[PDB]
Amino acid sequence: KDNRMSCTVNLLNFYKDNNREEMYIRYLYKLRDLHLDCDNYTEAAYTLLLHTWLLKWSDEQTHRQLKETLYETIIGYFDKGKMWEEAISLCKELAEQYEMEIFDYELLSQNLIQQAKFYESIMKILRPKPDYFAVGYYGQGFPSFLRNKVFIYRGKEYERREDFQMQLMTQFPNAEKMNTTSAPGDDVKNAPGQYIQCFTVQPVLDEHPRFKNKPVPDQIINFYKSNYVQRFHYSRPVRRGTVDPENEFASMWIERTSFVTAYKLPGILRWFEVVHMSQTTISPLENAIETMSTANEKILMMINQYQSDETLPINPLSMLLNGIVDPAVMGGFAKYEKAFFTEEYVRDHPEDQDKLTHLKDLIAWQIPFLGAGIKIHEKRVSDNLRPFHDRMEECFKNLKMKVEKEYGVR
Amino acid sequence: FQGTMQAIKCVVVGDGAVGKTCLLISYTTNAFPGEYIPTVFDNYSANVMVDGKPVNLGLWDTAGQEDYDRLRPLSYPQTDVFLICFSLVSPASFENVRAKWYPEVRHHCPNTPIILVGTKLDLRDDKDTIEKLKEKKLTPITYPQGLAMAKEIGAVKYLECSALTQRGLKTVFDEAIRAVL
Repeated sequence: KDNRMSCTVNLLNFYKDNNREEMYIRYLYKLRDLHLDCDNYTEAAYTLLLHTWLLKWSDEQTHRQLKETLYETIIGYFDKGKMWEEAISLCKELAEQYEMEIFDYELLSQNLIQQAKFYESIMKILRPKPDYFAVGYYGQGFPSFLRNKVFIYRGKEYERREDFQMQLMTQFPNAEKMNTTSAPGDDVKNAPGQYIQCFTVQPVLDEHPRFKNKPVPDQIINFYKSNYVQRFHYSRPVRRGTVDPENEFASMWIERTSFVTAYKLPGILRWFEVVHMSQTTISPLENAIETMSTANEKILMMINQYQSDETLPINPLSMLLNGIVDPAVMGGFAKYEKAFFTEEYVRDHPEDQDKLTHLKDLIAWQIPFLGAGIKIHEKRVSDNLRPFHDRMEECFKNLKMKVEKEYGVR
Repeated sequence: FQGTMQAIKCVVVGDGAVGKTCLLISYTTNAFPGEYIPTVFDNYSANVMVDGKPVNLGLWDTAGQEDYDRLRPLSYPQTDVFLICFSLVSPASFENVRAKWYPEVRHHCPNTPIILVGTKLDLRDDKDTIEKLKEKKLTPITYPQGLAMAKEIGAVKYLECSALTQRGLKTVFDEAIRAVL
């Protein structure tokens, strides 16, 4: 019941504005029960947090016991939610009270064990990355709380846009699904019918200062890339002109849109309205660079997952390495060399000189990682794929070689 | 608890003109139908759930070029399922399914399942496309023809999709996985 929830939250907000604590609390619960019908644990947990924001650790069931009973239940929700770091953070508050305010060590030991479980899970139980979907409601046909507005929706586990948009169209059967992701004109905005834009957007890692300069393990940093996020990207490729049948990359630019929601996700709802939108354009060069970095980040991340666990199937490793070592179908970075390393490209742009060196570094950077990963593959490859591994090495050797000369060993 | 996600290796074959790469990128990145961004690298992977089972799907983009006839089957071993694709608007690529791809696959992996895929399902109704084909005295492949071809080669499923409209795409990959489970 998105409408009911939106309604409940609209009610709930008003009550906050006009100090009606009794009413506000009644609505928190109404809202919580709704999430539970849907199995939205994490959003249920965040909503209860609105109650405890009102409570305090005092003896005035008194406040401390109530806040305590509440924290327990919330922590329970986050556990189902698999927001272990959120759970841990509530455990610490409780533990402080147990340790320093009421000296309940028995309950404290229980709390610590609960934290040991969450810390362990963070590292050992992989959680599926959720997807974010932007929806725009652009008809004049829409009610005033949806009208010409963009919302970001947090995907359920393994929920894919095809599945989501289907339910959405079900909700509105006269709405037409737009065929552009491009910001609509005022011609559509002031129309009588309902038009719906829907696409997947990319979350942006919010900056946390805990991890600001320290070396944090992928395992615990990746989680923040897709959760606790307030900023999102959509990238679209636009060709500018002088297209080459050989390498599309030279002429490919990206238009990138940014959406900022008013609140982080996850929170009290599965969606928050976009409050700011920005667009920036990235040049084929800048694009090549992101592409190179992603590729190196992935290889490094993979070699690390494999250095750790040895019960990991190798297929996912073969695949990644080979597709980068011997990119038969798509270009390879030769396309990037052919596209930007001409004497001519440099002459036209002198600004990019700082960038070109950066692009060059990634290529030199690639080889070590590749070989590193190849070493692993060698050790643990089933014998029916030995021939396959042997070729992959030859290309790599070949590759190591041409690259080392052109670019110094790194 | 529960071990590791089932890793499924799926190998995609077909002519260069089939545009099989566009299928893999669109599905893996869950891209908008109109716009997807190419990369300079060959393989695509997705973590997906089918029939309540979560798996790590690896999509191998093989090279159609003939130069690779020696090199391409090296990665054939260990495959869980094969995706064979042809353009619905290229009877040549269709004929190559029977002529070259099926034989090659079957030669190398006798018991690995096969899914037949018909690409460019959106062009099969494009007027300009129909006209050019006629001038060459050719017509697009029809549903009944693709199915017969599948039956012939012993493919588990025959499916038609369009990377551009995205319609019928998800199904190809769902079904690829049902074939392995």
